[PDB]
Amino acid sequence: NIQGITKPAIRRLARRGGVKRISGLIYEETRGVLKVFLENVIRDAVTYTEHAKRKTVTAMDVVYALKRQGRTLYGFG
Amino acid sequence: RDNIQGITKPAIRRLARRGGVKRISGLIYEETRGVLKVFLENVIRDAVTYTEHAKRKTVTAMDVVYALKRQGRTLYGFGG
Amino acid sequence: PHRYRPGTVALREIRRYQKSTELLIRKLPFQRLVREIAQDFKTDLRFQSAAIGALQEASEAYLVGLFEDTNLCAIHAKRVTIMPKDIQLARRIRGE
Amino acid sequence: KKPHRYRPGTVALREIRRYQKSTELLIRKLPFQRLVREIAQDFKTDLRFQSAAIGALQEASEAYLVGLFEDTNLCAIHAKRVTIMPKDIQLARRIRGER
Amino acid sequence: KESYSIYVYKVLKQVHPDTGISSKAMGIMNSFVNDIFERIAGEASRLAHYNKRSTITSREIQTAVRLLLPGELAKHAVSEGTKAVTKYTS
Amino acid sequence: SYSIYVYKVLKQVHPDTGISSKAMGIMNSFVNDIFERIAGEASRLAHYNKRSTITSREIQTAVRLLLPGELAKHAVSEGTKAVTKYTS
Amino acid sequence: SSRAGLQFPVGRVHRLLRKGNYSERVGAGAPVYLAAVLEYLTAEILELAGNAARDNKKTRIIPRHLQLAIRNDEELNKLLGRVTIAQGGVLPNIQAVLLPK
Amino acid sequence: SSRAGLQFPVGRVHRLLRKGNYSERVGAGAPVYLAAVLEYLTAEILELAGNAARDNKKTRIIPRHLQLAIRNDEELNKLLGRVTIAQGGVLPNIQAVLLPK
DNA sequence: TACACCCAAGACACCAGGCACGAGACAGAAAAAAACAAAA
DNA sequence: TTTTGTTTTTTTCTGTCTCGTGCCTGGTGTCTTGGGTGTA
Repeated sequence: NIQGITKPAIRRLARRGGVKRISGLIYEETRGVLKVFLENVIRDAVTYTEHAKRKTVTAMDVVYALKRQGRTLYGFG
Repeated sequence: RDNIQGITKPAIRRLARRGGVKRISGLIYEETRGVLKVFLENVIRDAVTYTEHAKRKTVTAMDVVYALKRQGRTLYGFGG
Repeated sequence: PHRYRPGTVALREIRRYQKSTELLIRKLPFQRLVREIAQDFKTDLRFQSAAIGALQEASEAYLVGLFEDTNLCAIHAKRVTIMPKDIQLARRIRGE
Repeated sequence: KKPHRYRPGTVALREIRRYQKSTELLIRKLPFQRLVREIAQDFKTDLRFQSAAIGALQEASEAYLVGLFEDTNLCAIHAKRVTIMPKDIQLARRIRGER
Repeated sequence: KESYSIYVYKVLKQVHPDTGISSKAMGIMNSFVNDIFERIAGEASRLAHYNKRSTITSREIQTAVRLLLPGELAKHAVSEGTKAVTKYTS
Repeated sequence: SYSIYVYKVLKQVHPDTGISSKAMGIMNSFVNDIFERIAGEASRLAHYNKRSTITSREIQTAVRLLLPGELAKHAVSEGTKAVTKYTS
Repeated sequence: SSRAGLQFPVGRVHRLLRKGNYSERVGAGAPVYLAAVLEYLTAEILELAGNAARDNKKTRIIPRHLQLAIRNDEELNKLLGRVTIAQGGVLPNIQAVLLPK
Repeated sequence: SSRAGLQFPVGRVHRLLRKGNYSERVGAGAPVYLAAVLEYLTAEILELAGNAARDNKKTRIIPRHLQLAIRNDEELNKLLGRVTIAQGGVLPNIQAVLLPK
């Protein structure tokens, strides 16, 4: 399901960051990085989901998994 | 006075050679000294804060370790 | 007919997406990818709407920061177009 | 006969290998101690320092400078250049989050 | 579920009598307050454990603020905390 | 300190290998840092679940969150074996 | 709260510090100091957000206003450097090399 | 320690967890688990350091051996990313573009 | 390390505006025309 | 010299803003005693 993030979506994400021109080998590559990001967050949240004896990944687990890596997120407490 | 010049050109050259730098320019030493002074000030501020919180006049190694840990530079071999 | 030059629409889109704070990634594909990734860690898992929204916001912010670092690395290399080498250098300097 | 003279690039790599194989302190002890004392004097006057604290400070500063030099060399090589420039240091410190 | 939405709204009305706040902004302010609270509490606990002290007083909070907040923000927070302590003691 | 324990562990894993004082201090600092990290993670996990008691499950979750992959798996297995041997 | 001249609660902060697993005992001035610091920070942030909203012709505070108020201030951005604001966006900053002419 | 078959102290770890102000109550399996994890990590690090020392014809573990053992291992480098080892140095890594062409 | 000292934790008894449920309305995005400097 | 981005000026409904208002929950006096500092 890594092909869901279309190339124009990555183009918009780069335009938000101030990127003028984008090559062709960026999007797919970025996609992989995105996966890595999820592979560095969701699993941790899953661990939290495995600590409260629950089966639903709540927003608090995601907030704790993001804070535990230095990426503090607001507006979801 | 003007102790920032203690980190002479050969010291910066050796520190660059340790990091894998082959060629060094001329304006590199000044920027390196400035960054080193900034880092030393940022660490020594927290070290002096930790020392004054303990009502002490001698900066021990534990204060430096705590100041480096609270910033993001965990150092080992200085807890004994 | 009118035809824009290769550079005006890019800056226009940059300004438009920097002025607005809307989500740039679609909800259904991102949710499907999140579920497929979470399935590899633990089977029979549920997800809330707030958790999916927080994950999407965090991923978008991380991608925006990575793209900013990539553009900075590309400009430092006397270039305008971004390259995967720029992203690799950014991820290596950041410690990822 | 002309005396021996190494071309630009040999002794540089030799020193790189020598300083990467050894782990000795590259910064002198007395100037670094004087600089640390002068910096600490600006925050609080009449401050004492132990040998272990100064050694830890020197080790941390050397490690941080080595990491910054590695990042600077990476940025310089990325820009199709060999000699390091202050722009590379600025880019490294901006990406790392210090500036 | 307890939250500091009432106090944030009161502070906003104090600094801006004719200005509202959305729900997402309220949640962001709540998360910011919680993060600052946790950081200062952890720093104070560390400072108390380093000195073999089992009590956290105003000095530990002042040291935590001076270590966390940078420069003018730390100075203003220390001044406000000292003023509040003096007003509460009197 | 953890000097005698680290020395015994080294003798178990390497009967003919010594250790200097600086290496011993580095090992002690690493042990203390891991202890502090795992204790903080366990305290956070206990506070998030409205629990006032830290058991082996909290330490296992802290190890799984901190240590990555095979290291975490092996540490969890060793901790479970030690717990089963101590409870028996 | 009323004795210290602060709108933030003192008893709630004291209870959170007592049950927060930080120390065996909590002083009487520590919750007051922490509440005062939190109130000062919240007041500064809310004043900046209200200024940004008045500059945007709006009587409400949105996450975009909070982001524009925090990222513009130097010390506030240094304090919240590793903080991600949801629905806040980024600063409209474009490099001079990408600009025409 | 004798009942769990571990070299690390269990009573000392329990006392440290009780006096560290982490929770109101501490179970009997948590200190054993923490001691076992610490012992496994120490054993892995010491084995890697001994291997690095044997690769250098050395009988005593020096900080350089610990640095070579931590940096060469991927998991150990990921766990100790922001960790600085004193008198350990760095890895002898030279870029390919700096070699004489 | 020692003598003193005084407001909080605990508990009893008494008391007041938040907060969500509606409503009339309030500044504004949009729909749309029309108009000036700069860019191609 | 002519086509196209950018800025100004009408309403009009439009998501939202403070008022009206009841329950109670957390917003205040008062006795006890005592352990964490104040000062030395």
